[PDB]
Amino acid sequence: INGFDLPEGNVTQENFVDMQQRCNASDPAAYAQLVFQTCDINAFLSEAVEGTGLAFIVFTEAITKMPLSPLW
Amino acid sequence: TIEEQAKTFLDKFNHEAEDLFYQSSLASWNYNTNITEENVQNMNNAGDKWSAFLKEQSTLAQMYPLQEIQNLTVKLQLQALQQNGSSVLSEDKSKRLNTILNTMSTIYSTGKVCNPDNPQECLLLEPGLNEIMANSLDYNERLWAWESWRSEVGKQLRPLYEEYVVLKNEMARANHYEDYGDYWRGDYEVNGVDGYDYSRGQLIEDVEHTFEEIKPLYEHLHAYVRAKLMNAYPSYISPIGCLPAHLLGDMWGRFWTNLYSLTVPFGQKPNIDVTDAMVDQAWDAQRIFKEAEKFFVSVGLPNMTQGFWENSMLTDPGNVQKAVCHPTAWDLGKGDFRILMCTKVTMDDFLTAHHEMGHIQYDMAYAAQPFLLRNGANEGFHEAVGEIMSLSAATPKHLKSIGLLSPDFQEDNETEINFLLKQALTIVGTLPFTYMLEKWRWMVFKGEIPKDQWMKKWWEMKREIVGVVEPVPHDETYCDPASLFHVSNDYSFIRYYTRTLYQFQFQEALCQAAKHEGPLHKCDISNSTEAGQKLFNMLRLGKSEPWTLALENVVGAKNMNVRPLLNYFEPLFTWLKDQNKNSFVGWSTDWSPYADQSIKVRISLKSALGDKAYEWNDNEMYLFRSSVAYAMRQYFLKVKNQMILFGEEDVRVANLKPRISFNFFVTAPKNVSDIIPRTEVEKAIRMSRSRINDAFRLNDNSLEFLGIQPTLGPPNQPP
Amino acid sequence: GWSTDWSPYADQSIKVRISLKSALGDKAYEWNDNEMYLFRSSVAYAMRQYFLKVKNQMILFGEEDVRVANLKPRISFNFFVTAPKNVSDIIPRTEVEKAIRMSRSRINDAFRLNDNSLEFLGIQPTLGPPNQPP
Amino acid sequence: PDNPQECLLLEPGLNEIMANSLDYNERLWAWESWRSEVGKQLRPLYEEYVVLKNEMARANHYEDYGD
Ligand SMILES: *[C@@H]1O[C@H](CO)[C@@H](O[C@@H]2O[C@H](CO)[C@@H](O)[C@H](O)[C@H]2NC(C)=O)[C@H](O)[C@H]1NC(C)=O
Ligand SMILES: *[C@@H]1O[C@H](CO)[C@@H](O[C@@H]2O[C@H](CO)[C@@H](O)[C@H](O)[C@H]2NC(C)=O)[C@H](O)[C@H]1NC(C)=O
Ligand SMILES: *[C@@H]1O[C@H](CO)[C@@H](O[C@@H]2O[C@H](CO)[C@@H](O)[C@H](O)[C@H]2NC(C)=O)[C@H](O)[C@H]1NC(C)=O
Ligand SMILES: *[C@@H]1O[C@H](CO)[C@@H](O[C@@H]2O[C@H](CO)[C@@H](O)[C@H](O)[C@H]2NC(C)=O)[C@H](O)[C@H]1NC(C)=O
Ligand SMILES: *[C@@H]1O[C@H](CO)[C@@H](O[C@@H]2O[C@H](CO)[C@@H](O)[C@H](O)[C@H]2NC(C)=O)[C@H](O)[C@H]1NC(C)=O
Ligand SMILES: *[C@@H]1O[C@H](CO)[C@@H](O[C@@H]2O[C@H](CO)[C@@H](O)[C@H](O)[C@H]2NC(C)=O)[C@H](O)[C@H]1NC(C)=O
Repeated sequence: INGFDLPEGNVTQENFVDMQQRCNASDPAAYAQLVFQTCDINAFLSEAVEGTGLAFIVFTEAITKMPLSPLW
Repeated sequence: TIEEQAKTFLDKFNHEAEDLFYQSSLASWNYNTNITEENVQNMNNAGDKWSAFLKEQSTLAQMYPLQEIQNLTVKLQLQALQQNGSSVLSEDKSKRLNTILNTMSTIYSTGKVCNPDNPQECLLLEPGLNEIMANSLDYNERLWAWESWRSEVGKQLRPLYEEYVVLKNEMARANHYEDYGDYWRGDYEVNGVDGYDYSRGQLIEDVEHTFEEIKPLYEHLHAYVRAKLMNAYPSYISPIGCLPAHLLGDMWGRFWTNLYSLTVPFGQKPNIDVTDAMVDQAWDAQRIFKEAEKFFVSVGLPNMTQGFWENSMLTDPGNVQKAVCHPTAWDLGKGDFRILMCTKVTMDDFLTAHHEMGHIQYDMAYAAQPFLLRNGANEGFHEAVGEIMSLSAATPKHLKSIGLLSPDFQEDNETEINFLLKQALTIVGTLPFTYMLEKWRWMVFKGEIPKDQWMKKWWEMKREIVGVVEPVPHDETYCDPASLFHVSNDYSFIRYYTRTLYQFQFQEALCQAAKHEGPLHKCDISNSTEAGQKLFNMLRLGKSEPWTLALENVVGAKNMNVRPLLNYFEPLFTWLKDQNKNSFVGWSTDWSPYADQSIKVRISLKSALGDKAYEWNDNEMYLFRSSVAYAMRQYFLKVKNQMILFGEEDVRVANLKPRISFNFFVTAPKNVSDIIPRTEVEKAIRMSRSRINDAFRLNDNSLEFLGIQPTLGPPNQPP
Repeated sequence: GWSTDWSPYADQSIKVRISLKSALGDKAYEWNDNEMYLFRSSVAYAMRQYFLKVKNQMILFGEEDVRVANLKPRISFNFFVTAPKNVSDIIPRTEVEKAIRMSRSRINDAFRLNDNSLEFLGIQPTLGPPNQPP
Repeated sequence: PDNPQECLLLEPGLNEIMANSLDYNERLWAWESWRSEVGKQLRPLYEEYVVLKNEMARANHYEDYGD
């Protein structure tokens, strides 16, 4: 959206790939400048750690993104 | 048949039109050579008799068949008279269109601007603004004149232009044409000759093709001019960018002719100037015309009519009698031929005398044709003949042959290069301008450009085709193209392209038929009756046969060509390619004069508010400009201890996108040349960002300034 | 005789009362002519929005069409609105009341004010929905 | 405002409207417009004028310029 000043809410988790292709077609040079990150849930799922890391690095951070955070 | 009855009426109509036309021309002649309210009505009533006669005779021609007519001789005359014209419009609509045209002409003629500091003295375009746009070397004065004329006159002329295009399109559609652009291009249309046909659409393509052969030489001229202008205005022009539009020697950039003092290849030595030599010879109007007549008759063309020599207006009356000194040619008819122009003692007077004599000789060479057939092949031949005559009459060997310019004088190439570049700055610097303006008008009439993207497309085409960038961003409140004479006053502009190509085609053909050996630009025509005969062949044709045929009668080619023009400047082209060996030949359509002090803004309404988020219209842009003006006012009051009245008109916005993103900069209240540096605008936004944010219900992440990041977040909860 | 309170424009004026110390208490900004400029721009925005979204007309009101009188240290004053290029055209109060009602959430947020702090005498706030136990 | 090309000066045009016009709108336009243009131009010059004239009168054994 920033790279091609597209209207916010037009690109979505579903039409992202097609919009990406259209934008590259419209301006390959500008698109070439754009840098994207690989989005794979398996990657974050594989981030599962054993030992204190699972609680102090994985459970403590999931709790901060939860309402009534301190209680939990 | 019918064809018989058609020619019957046409022959009668020819007699009925010729006599009354002569009376009208005689009356107009008298008034133009006698500014007396009394004769003003005299020519008027005659012109009125000429106009009513017109309408009635067309009504008479209506019943006469068109396609049924086979004899193209008569068919052409009928088609010329068959034009229903604007009358196709409703009465109320006709009155509305007439008042719109009058209003636009009056706004252009009587509009005026004046200084922000002394608003008592106001300058009109004709004298004050034009002089600034030609003589001044000051960036601030030129920017003020350019922007102020655009603001006042274009903002007045925009809605009239919208109504004008709607009404003219309606009339053209009701008159069995596609659009108004089609009506204008219908002048070139030729049909029913089976081999010399020329469709109205085809012309567009041809024009485009021709421009493909100009881009190269012109880009080199542009690059050369850019380097010179960079010296005339250091720290204002990017060597890889377009030329600012207010530095091109006049108001619009139609001609670069006023850059010569600053773009002279060899300023060391001046060009040929015999005005003094003419004064030493004490040559007078009669002489200039007589020596001119010698050159014109020197090639077997008829001698100038004695009538002209008896009833002409060569010298300024200056005897309680006042006449417009503008050079012209009157073809009253039945052997009555005249030329009216004030005669000084100058080279330009000599060349204008040759130009007008070429005009009148062309006009009188085909007096045998009917009254409706007594015109040029199209809108480019008439001026092309005069242009080639003047060009042939200005050769240095011609000056050597008329008694001055003593033979013990050698002409070097440096002065020749100077002359070639002076010619280039007028001839080649206008072709992109003409092409782009006619392209924009054609696409505006065609409906290709919506009514909310006229200025966007205007400036996009101007950056892309001409390589000229606006110094201040213009929104759709403006009508910059309507600020020209030809646009507001409803005049066609493609004549200046075809005329420029036809003149050079004719010059090359005739000067080749004159058995030259040297370069084209140094060649002459005199003593070449063969060249004169070829020209005369098309001259006498008038509009009796197709223009494509008439052009072939001289150049041997049915269509227009850029090659002859490119050859006329091969010398300068080589020199320019050498001079631009280091210089970046070309331009980039992203650099703007104001782009180095702009701030970009990105707004995310759907994130901060999610649901129940307001729509973003021009009223939100008004509020945003007011907020930025408030911010700048507060910064200047609370830090610099100065009270400055910034407004929403000082906040200039460009490049608006659906992302709700755009650029802006700020100027001083009554000074478009004063731009507040970004650093001060960043400091002002830093000071007032909380108020600017809470005015829009956004909080420092849905309203970002791309250069300004928040830093004050210090927490002290757990001590 | 004559009375020195009647004005030709006093019928179509709206009074405004602003309480900065009540709303913000500490760290409350000072009120200068730049805040008056912002207030005139906000009222012009409000009138523009009302005329665009209801009457289907586009009118270019500015801060020069919002005429202000009787400025007091109470932060009180009277204002009226005129047509852009016509000083003889005065927008009747009813239209100005409707415009302020439409854009009051925005005008208040532009001044960190809350309807109680920013009072348009003659225009009463009527948006208070109460509900806790369904 | 409808036509910016025809501009009136005080003596020839504005005075005639003020002397004869019975139109409320025309008279209000003439009155306000003359006030806006000419008075907004004439204010700061009047401030500097009063300061200088007061200084000159004070330096001439007079209290103020009114004196
Ligand atoms: C179309 O009509 C014109 C006018 O009648 C014809 O021109 C005539 O041509 C003949 C032959 O050259 C001359 O004798 C006449 O004097 C011409 N008349 C005029 C008024 O000029 C023309 O020839 C016709 N064309 C065709 C194809 O029939
Ligand atoms: C201009 O007016 C003339 C005269 O009314 C129109 O001529 C008519 O044209 C149509 C279409 O060819 C014919 O059916 C009629 O018989 C013509 N009338 C006459 C009197 O000859 C002409 O069409 C009008 N032009 C336009 C485009 O409106
Ligand atoms: C065209 O030819 C004529 C005739 O030769 C040239 O006229 C002569 O010009 C030379 C150079 O000026 C004079 O010395 C002769 O005395 C002229 N004599 C005659 C008979 O005219 C004329 O100059 C030629 N055209 C040009 C432009 O050079
Ligand atoms: C006219 O011709 C002369 C001779 O060719 C040109 O002089 C040359 O200029 C270039 C550039 O400075 C030098 O590299 C050459 O060595 C020069 N040649 C000689 C023989 O001196 C001159 O530049 C030309 N003038 C124009 C207007 O192009
Ligand atoms: C408008 O602003 C510009 C830019 O500040 C002024 O141009 C400057 O004018 C001063 C005084 O003549 C010069 O010393 C500067 O060198 C100029 N620089 C630039 C960037 O133009 C311009 O004079 C101002 N115009 C008015 C009427 O005040
Ligand atoms: C400016 O506004 C005034 C006030 O509305 C207009 O004056 C009225 O105009 C209408 C329409 O011509 C008349 O019917 C009224 O009798 C006028 N009197 C009033 C109400 O003052 C004025 O015409 C407007 N003119 C411009 C330039 O917009």
